[PDB]
Amino acid sequence: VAGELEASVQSQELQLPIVRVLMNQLQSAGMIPDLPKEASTGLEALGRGQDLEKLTQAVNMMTGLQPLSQDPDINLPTLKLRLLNALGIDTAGLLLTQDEKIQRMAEQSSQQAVVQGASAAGANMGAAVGQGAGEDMAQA
Amino acid sequence: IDTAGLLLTQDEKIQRMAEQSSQQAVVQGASAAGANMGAAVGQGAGEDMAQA
Amino acid sequence: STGLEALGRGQDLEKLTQAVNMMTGLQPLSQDPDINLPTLKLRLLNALG
Amino acid sequence: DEGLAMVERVLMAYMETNSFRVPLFEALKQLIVSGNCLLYIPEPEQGTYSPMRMYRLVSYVVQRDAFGNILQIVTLDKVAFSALPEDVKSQLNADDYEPDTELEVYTHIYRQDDEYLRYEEVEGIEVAGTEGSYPLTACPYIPVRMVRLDGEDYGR
Amino acid sequence: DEGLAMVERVLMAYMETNSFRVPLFEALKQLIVSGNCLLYIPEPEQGTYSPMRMYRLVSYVVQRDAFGNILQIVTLDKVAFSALPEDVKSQLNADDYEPDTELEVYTHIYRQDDEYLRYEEVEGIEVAGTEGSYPLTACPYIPVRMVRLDGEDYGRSYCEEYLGDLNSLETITEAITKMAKVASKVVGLVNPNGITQPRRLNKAATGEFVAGRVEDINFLQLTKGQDFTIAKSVADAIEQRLGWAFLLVAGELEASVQSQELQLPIVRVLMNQLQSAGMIPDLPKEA
Amino acid sequence: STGLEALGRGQDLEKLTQAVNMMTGLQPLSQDPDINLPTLKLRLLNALG
Amino acid sequence: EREGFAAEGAKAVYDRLKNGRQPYETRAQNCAAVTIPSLFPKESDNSSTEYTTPWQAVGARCLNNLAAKLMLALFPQSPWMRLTVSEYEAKTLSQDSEAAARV
Repeated sequence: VAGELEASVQSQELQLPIVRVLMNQLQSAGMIPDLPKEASTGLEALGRGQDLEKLTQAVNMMTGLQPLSQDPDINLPTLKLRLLNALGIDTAGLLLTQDEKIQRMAEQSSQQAVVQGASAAGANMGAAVGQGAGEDMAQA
Repeated sequence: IDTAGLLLTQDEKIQRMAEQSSQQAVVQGASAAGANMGAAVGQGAGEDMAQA
Repeated sequence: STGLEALGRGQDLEKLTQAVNMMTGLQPLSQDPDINLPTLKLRLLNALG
Repeated sequence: DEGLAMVERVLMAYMETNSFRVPLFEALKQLIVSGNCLLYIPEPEQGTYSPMRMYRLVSYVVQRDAFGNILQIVTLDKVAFSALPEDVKSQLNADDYEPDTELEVYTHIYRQDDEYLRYEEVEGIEVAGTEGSYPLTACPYIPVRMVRLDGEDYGR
Repeated sequence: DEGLAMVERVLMAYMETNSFRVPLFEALKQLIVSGNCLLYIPEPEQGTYSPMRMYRLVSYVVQRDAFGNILQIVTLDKVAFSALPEDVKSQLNADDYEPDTELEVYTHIYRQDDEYLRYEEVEGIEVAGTEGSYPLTACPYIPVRMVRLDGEDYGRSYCEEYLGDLNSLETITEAITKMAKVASKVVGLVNPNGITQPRRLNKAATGEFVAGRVEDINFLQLTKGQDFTIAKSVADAIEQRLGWAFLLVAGELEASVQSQELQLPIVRVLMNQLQSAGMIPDLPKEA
Repeated sequence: STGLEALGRGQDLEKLTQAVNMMTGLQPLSQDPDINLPTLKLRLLNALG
Repeated sequence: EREGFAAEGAKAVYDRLKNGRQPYETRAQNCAAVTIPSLFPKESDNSSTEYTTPWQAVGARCLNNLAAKLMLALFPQSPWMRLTVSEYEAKTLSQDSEAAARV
């Protein structure tokens, strides 16, 4: 951020010309993966900072809707969609759909069940073997 | 503010109950079944093993 | 050389610290039934480099 | 995006290893005083040191169009006989020259039919084995200007 | 609404990969000192570099009506014989010219029956294969004015309203400066009716006793009275009044005509051409 | 002598203290099922030397 | 058999080239007489030479301060090297997610 405080021509005469030469020579030597056929700054040093700011704002606003989870008169999934659209940020993989939730339910159920079974099995085995050993040793 | 999708109608409040009931009735059943099966197998295994 | 020698091992430390701080702030959202958490984590990691 | 980021990381690491940061600081100081400089990027290899080079205003010549295109570039170097590569040294007679004597080497790049051409000339002849060509947008010679006026070679 | 925001992201990305931000800064600085500039937006292509260009006032001509309509535009370019496309070179014999001789080309755009027409001309002959047509609302040539009057072509500037103040400030500052190089010259003054001799004061050493008196030596100086404070204060007041007119997240915190003469015309040429190129989906009819 | 002698043990002590401080802050993330803790600890230790 | 650059011996090359250092030594002797006169002695000095104190003591502070700061910046206690290996070459050769860390 301190490196992004500007109290334009040299981004077309020193920066873009140096990147267009090294993407040709390094590929012909086998040091870079082969790029697909046909597919600097000002908005590059902030290229990732803009994404960070948008994601942070989205998380901050999603945190504040937790008290309203027990209100029986609010359509939460559409409110979240409108809140996301009011920012302009993409909504590719930030919300779940009608499908791909029963799978989550099944995974949770299985994960609980396996551990619940194993614990009881171990405890009962230990109790039985301890009782047997004690009843065999109680005449010494 | 537009009030299109921010309030729930008198209808469409039944599916919510249906979904929550389904979730509870699945999770409780799975959790109850797993522990009972584990205890049942462990008891028999211990009873058979501890004889020697 | 020396332009990035003390910071050559320090850039990694700063990025890892920031990743940890941002990852520790998603715990209240653990019970939300409408959010795809792993994809959100992947995008947050991609946004740093 | 994962692969798109990996490529940038590799590009940064390569430029860090072969030191590019010393010529750039020197170049940025000549722009404020004179306003001109040149840069050359040698061909990459696998396990050798290939640093960048810089030329001052007293060692190259440029001719430009009135629109702002580049048509011709020539550079000059001074090397000693014993520091020349053996391949180049194999087209001269060693008897005439003693160690520490100096020669002048010229390089010429010009434009012909939507591409660039290149050759190298020493003494009065052309050294065999230096011919080549470049695409119209990947020429590794980059003349730099600071303030650009209209219809004028070099900047202020 | 979700589908309508993707199309706005595709448009801004196309203006960062094709460098649109360097010409705009140069254009915004010519508008304050002269008041005019021209902009050209070349036709988009899938996988090439097509930057945006800009023309100064000394390279184009326009004619407007009294209502404020545009009727004619003509431009001028100067290129060498080797930078020309080979198709244009095919129509000229190479023997006459040399690889370093400049040709002159012209472009003409005129209005005929609710549309626009164009062609190109070199050496008095029209180049085949350059004709075309444009709609009445998507002309890719955009003349820009800063201050608009009634019934005139071109426009006026903003610095034009404050010329007398700058002239007065320069006039006062020149004299203030030049009265300081005169007050740094040394000239001694000895009295011709006394007893001390300038020859003894010059051949002495670093510490010595020599014969003379101190009433016969004095130095010339510039005795100007209250003629320095007055000029200094008036100049300071002029500078202070000039500072208030040039302003010597926070976007809306800092801060009208340039949204009808620059911003909206660019957005209406990009959506006309990107649809035909095949980069954005076909929008519905009116909607 | 004194090249790294007076701080000969202090250099080790500072590194160990920083390592302990960094490993202390990873306790809240011990119930997250989408994170590989063993490799994260290794990458955090290799960034200090 | 000592063909080039070495056809005349070691004490012969040393004597021809000894006249190229002349301006630099004179200029350094001029420099080192207002800061520390004993920093760059001549080649004809012995036990009896006396070094005199300059009239001002501003050069010594500056020279010592700069010499200290330059070495503090250039040579720290922590290592000033990296010994890195190229990326994408671990990727094309590795078969597990714990190879780069081990390297």
